Amino acid sequence: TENLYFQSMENFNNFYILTSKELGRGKFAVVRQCISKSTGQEYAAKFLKKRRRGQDCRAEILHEIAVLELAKSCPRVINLHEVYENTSEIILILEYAAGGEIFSLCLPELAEMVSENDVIRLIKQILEGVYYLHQNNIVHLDLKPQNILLSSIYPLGDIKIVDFGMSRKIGHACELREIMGTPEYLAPEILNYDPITTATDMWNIGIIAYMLLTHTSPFVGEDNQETYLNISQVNVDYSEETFSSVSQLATDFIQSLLVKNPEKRPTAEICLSHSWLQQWDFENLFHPEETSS
Ligand SMILES: CN1CCN(c2ccc3[nH]c(-c4c(N)c5c(F)cccc5[nH]c4=O)nc3c2)CC1
Repeated sequence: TENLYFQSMENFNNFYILTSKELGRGKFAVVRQCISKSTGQEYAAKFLKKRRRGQDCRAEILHEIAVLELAKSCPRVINLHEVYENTSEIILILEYAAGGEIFSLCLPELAEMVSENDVIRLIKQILEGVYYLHQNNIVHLDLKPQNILLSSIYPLGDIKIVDFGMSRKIGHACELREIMGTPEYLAPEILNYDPITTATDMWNIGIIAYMLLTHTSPFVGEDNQETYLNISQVNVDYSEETFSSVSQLATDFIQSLLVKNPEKRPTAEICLSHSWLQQWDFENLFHPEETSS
């Protein structure tokens, strides 16, 4: 039956070799490192299954590629290089991010806390990306720490937002796919079936900052029941033990985002002006208001 649209699998295997480094696996998706045979350049090949739960999902995948294509120009978003297709898969040849997931910097078992300088930088960069997406009426809707990557870890590199499979336009219906995300990263409005808002992304940015500063998930519980209660009650550990080494300004940033009412959360643009993220690079010469004149 189906005619293929994208570049042939025979061309894929001619131009690239897969490496033994599997990068991620989900129910309908596998990501594996590959190398260009001609240049030696590394990429991440994302293999997306077209058939899902009975459904022909090529239209969905095409939409995901449209979104990636629009957002390509923003350096905080992962870059799409090529697309290939075979009987069962559409394969995205994406930018390789050698640092892996920002989640690795949030793990309880990591001993080194990332410096405040670094957390500030990383949050700024994530906000720049989200600002760009929101300016183009794209809500990501799955901004879990596993979907933000780093270009390197030694030294600490730059941010790349990935995985636009849940992304929608502003004010689209909160449907069966939304209410099925990762339970601990879902916003209150998602649980309560309110429509999609840019504010949902901002809540997720609150979580990322909390996780970078405390190495603890703010809402996960005993069970998913307690997770959902924690989300809907907005029950967050701000205790002095957890926050003794976290600045007030960072606390303020998180608290202004982790609020039940999506309309009270500031926009990406306003967040970029937050006092917390205003930092002078000590290597630059500051030019004060009182001039030599
Ligand atoms: C020592 N180091 C630790 C981190 N290590 C690592 C682990 C997992 C990683 N995943 C990706 C990756 C994607 N998962 C990915 C995507 F899911 C969508 C779009 C583009 C992507 N590009 C990627 O590069 N890089 C990783 C590096 C490399 C070795």
